[PDB]
Amino acid sequence: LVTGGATPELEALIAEENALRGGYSTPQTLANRDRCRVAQLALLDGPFADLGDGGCYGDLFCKALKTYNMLCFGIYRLRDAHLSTPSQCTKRYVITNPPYEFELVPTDLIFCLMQFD
Amino acid sequence: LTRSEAAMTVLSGHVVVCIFGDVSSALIGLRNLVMPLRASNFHYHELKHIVFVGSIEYLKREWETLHNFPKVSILPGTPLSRADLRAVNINLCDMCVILSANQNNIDDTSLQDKECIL
Repeated sequence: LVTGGATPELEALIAEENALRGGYSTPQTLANRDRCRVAQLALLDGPFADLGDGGCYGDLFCKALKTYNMLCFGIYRLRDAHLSTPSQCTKRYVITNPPYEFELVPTDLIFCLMQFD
Repeated sequence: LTRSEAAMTVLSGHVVVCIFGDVSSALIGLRNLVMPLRASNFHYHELKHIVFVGSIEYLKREWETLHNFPKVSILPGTPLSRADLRAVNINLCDMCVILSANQNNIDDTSLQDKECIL
């Protein structure tokens, strides 16, 4: 998840020469790119904006998974979003695997796994 | 011999001496190894080529004693690097001698042959 899909064959190729060697593109080589990446998506301007205003997190998860094959596993939420008074602190904290009934706010980020396009 | 020209040169039935040495490392007497290999009772066609794989900074300290021998080559590199070993035709050599040229290492005794074992 964290290194970028390091593979034993790539390990051996590095170990042989202690460097990365360039390679001409081939269909099997170009098919190695099709793997997920970690990203953060905003709920302000997007297809999921309708779910931003008080919608359930589970609905967002299911919709993203069905439509874009996008796996959402966490919420990056403003620290003072729960407070009634407005604040200038832009610090956000992490919520891991929110339940189905969790309520979203428009000022949230979603941890997602994006399929290559 | 750089990697490319060492690969271009063909080495068969030779001797590869892999040494782990630095500028401040103790001087093992490499003449005591090459000299018995050039003993004048071997015909000149029977002499074995000797290629030293190691730091050139270390081998500069001993070339003043090794420069008077017929066929000696040096490949600046590391004995633990497979690129140099493949460039020097390690699979075609008559002998590979892995020397602990950094014998002056003072540590736990068992961790004194770590480089040779690796």
